[PDB]
Amino acid sequence: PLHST
Amino acid sequence: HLSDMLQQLHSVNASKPSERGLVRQEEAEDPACIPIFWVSKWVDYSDKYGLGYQLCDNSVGVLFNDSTRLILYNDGDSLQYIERDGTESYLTVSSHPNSLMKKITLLKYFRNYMSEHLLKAGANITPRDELARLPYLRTWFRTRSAIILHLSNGSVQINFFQDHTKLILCPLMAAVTYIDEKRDFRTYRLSLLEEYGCCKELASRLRYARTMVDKLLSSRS
Repeated sequence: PLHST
Repeated sequence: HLSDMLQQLHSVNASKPSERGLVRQEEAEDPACIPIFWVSKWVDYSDKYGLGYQLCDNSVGVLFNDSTRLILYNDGDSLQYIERDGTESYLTVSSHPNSLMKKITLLKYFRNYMSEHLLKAGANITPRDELARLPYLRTWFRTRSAIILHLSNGSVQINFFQDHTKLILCPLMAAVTYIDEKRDFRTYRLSLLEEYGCCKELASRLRYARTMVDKLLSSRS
């Protein structure tokens, strides 16, 4: 993933 | 204090906390060790600009690809800039040298995205003076399974992608906070995990954490 949840 | 963290992890892992008798993990909780800061949100735009993040106090930061850093305090205007050579300067979004225009613009985009789109990790927890010096992101890296975030106050946070569990390790408190799949946030003193044991899930993550701290230690620049 390229960002958090 | 990474060396201290490595020692603390060697010690807890050597005690085989999940592999002995009755596990009494609840007796290892220490609420006085709850962290002051952790990373609540992050955006990896490193193929162009850098890694943006929000801390649990709603401050934000960026570690740019040129190894400079911008920190926006939670008042929404006060800024700290850290140059490559380590020089720290203070300014605001409203009043800054023209040379910082591009980086401030980037920070605003990161800040706005995180505010609009991402879930705040540890959102139910009140942490442990909002202009006191914030920690910044010293370094970070990703593996297939996790993102590893090393803060300038010595804390190391590891977020596991697949199951959303997280560790926040603090070498000054010698403590670890585990955020599980249900988003339960619990802080343990590492030496009490040695004393009382823990479940295999936390034990396995602490073994992984030791390997990540060795990676931080063997790659510091």
